[PDB]
Amino acid sequence: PTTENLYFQGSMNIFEMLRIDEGLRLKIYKDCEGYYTIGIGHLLTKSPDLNAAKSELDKAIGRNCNGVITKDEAEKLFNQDVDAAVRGILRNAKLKPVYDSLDAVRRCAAINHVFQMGVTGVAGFTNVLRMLQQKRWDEAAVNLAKSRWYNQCPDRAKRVITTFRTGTWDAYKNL
Ligand SMILES: C#C[C@@H](O)c1ccccc1
Repeated sequence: PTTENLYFQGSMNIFEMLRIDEGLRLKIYKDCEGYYTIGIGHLLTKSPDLNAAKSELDKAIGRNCNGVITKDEAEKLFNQDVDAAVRGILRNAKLKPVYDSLDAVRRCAAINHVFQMGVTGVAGFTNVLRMLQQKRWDEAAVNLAKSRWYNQCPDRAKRVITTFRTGTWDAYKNL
């Protein structure tokens, strides 16, 4: 690894990670599951009604957006969504002990998974959680690859799974 490569881990964090997995869009769009989304993976609603999604957007941003936001607004909403995912893990009696047992990079993958799926969805992955606590990284990754989360939308989930296998940032290199 070159001096520069050893620097790459100092450049990666949860925000850079989810920015790569979710992308950055300033106008309402439908995600791989057809749900209305904006900014950096902010799901607006599961409703098929774009009017509901615009309604949620104006609530979330606090102004009349008509389906469009700024980069700074995207970043603020993203920061809030990351904070909610971390808070959701830390207050949960099932997820917290597993999170605490993980190294820093796998902790980012855990916050990413919760950002994407929500607390109850993730907390239902009983086998994977046990595998992760037991440092069975290959098995955890194979099991995550059986999930509907990954299989319905592999490009958004694949790097998180690789990160659970390896505990490094390699999946985020060389975009
Ligand atoms: C299952 C799983 C992992 O994404 C995870 C592990 C610990 C806390 C939250 C999520």
